[PDB]
Amino acid sequence: LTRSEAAMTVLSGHVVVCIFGDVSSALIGLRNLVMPLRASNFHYHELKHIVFVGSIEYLKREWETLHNFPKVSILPGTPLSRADLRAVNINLCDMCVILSANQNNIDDTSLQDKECILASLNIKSMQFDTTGVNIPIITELVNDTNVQFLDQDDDDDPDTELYLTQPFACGTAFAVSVLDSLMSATYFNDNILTLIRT
Amino acid sequence: LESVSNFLKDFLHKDRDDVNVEIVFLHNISPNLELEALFKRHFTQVEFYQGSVLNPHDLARVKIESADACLILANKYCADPDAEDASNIMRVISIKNYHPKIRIITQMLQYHNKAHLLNIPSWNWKEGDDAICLAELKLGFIAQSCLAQGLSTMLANLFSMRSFIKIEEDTWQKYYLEGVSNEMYTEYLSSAFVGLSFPTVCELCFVKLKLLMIAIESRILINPGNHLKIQEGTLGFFIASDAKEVKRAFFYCKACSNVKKYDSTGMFHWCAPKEIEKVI
Amino acid sequence: LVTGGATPELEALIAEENALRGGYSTPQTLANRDRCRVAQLALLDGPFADLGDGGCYGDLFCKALKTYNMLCFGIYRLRDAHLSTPSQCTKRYVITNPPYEFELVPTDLIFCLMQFD
Ligand SMILES: [Ca+2]
Ligand SMILES: [Ca+2]
Ligand SMILES: [Mg+2]
Repeated sequence: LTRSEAAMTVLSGHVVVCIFGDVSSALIGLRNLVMPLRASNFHYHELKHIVFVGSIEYLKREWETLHNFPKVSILPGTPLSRADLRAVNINLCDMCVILSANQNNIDDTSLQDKECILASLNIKSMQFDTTGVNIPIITELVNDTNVQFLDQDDDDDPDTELYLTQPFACGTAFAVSVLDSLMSATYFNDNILTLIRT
Repeated sequence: LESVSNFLKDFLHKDRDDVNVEIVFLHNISPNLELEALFKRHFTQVEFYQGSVLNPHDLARVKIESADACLILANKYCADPDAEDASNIMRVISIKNYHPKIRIITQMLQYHNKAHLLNIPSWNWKEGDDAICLAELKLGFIAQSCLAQGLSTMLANLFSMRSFIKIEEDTWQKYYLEGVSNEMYTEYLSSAFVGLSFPTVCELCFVKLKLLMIAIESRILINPGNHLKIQEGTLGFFIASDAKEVKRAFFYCKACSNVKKYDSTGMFHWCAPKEIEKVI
Repeated sequence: LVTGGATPELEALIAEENALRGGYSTPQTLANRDRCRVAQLALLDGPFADLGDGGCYGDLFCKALKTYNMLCFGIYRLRDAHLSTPSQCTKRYVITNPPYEFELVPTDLIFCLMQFD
């Protein structure tokens, strides 16, 4: 797509995916996110549309595994562009998903989730003819201590565990560090990994 | 050492009035012996506490919930302007997250990063959040030197606090320093000047009070016409030697056609988007 | 003063769309042009030129303000103009907010804010 066709194509109940890709960034593997939405125990009229916003270079470095799926679209823009997020009907989606690929290349532990946090704040600071705070949003963070910047009404404490933090308790944030108990669970009960996988 | 030394020279200058605002520094590096000596030379006005601005515990330690404002200095000579802007953005995010209602003054190297920052939900420019963009202000000052050469020097010298310096030699430097001794101030002006024209109060203030007015508080009006009458309770953007002189402005009572030519706001010229090869 | 106006409307537009968008002419657009513009003017010709050698800056400030709604915050004076001997140097320097008693020389330029027509 581009600005024109994105704005005139009415979208509602869709999934908006915000990608901070780069030509040197690692491959996220968006196949694994698309396939559960595309599963066949949903009727075809019930399939939520998917649109990806991000660097066109990174989209043409991953599209080679996403061309057999329906209801998908690309918009070659910036996840932080207010014009793009307005053109994509962000206020009418069933989810916005924010992912970053530049997480391992840099080693600062401060700027790893800066783009995701800024995008989340920009989406929550939007005025619609309702505010942007009620939008359904999920973001993936590399550092668990960065979850304190996602919300402002909640009380922040570095000692507080991620599972106990308000944005995680609400399903607004997700980090790969919560999966570490799957080693122990899998070992004790060999069927649990397949029950979860299915 | 140089950043704090320059900041304290301008904040604590004798040409301001008798302000007793305490300065509290928050930094995660232990100060070297020359910074500790600089803080000892300011022992009653400066306190330092070692911590990270990203830590809510440190923010509570420096009592940022009751501070009048938070100032965020930037590394202008950094190797990576993008990295510096990102770090400053993170600092602003942390401070606003701890306390949304804190006045934040920060330096921003670029203008797109400034646009990125102003989307913060707690970022309120009306309440007093000022992002001093260095590239923007310097390019604006260079452009004003294209309308009148020397105006970048004229503007820059109005902010830096400077005392009068005088020497016996008849040199261009004496006159230049005498001119440099004046800063731009702001204060409320006497009921004895309400009901008069702006040119009239300017020719009155000029040498009788020894004060020059550039503007007044339809709010911010640069050099008003002769048709504008001074509102009761207004403030004047004086240029003066110091703050204790502009007190006179208060303390006086007769002590003698479909063409799109412009932008959407009607403030800049505009044209359709030209191709790059057309203008090469 | 420095960017030639950036009112809250323009700061919203550049935050939402990140380009200047062209507008059709309106009466409010033609009213928004009235704001002063910074200028230099010469002291060798025009109505101010009777302030030749030995004139007072206070006289110039007063007549400019009284008659042209115009006032000056400084003189862009030639570096060597305070010397007795003629020099080929054309370099000037900014004198800010000088006294009413301050002395003019005929080769000078004046910083001022001027009206719109
Ligand atoms: Ca928080
Ligand atoms: Ca001064
Ligand atoms: Mg003390």
